[PDB]
Amino acid sequence: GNFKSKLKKAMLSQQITKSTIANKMRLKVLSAREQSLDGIFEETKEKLSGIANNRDEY
Amino acid sequence: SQKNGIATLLQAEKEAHEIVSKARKYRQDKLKQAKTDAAKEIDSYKIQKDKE
Repeated sequence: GNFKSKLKKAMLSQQITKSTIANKMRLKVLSAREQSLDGIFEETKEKLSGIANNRDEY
Repeated sequence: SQKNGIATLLQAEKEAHEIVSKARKYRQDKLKQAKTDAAKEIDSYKIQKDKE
C-alpha cells in the first residue's frame, strides 16, 4: 500500500510538470505571433509618420 | 524393596520431566522461528518494493 501511494505521488508530480511545459509552449507561440503583429503595426506607423512630412499632399 | 519402588520410580519421573521439557523447548524455538522468519520476510518484501 505504501509503495502504491508513493508511486501515485510520483505520477502526479510527473503529470503536473509535463502539463506545465506543454501549456507554456502555447504562451510562447502566441507571444511570438503578437510580436510579429506589433512589428507590422510599427512599420505602418513609421510610414505614416514619414508621409506626414509632406507639406502639399498633407 | 524401597529402592525399586522409589529410586527407579523417581528416575522415571525425571525421564517424563525431560520429555516435557524438550516439548517446551520445541514450542519455544518454534515460536522464535515464527518471529524471525517473519522478520526476515518483511525485509525481503520491503526491499523488493523499494527497489522497483
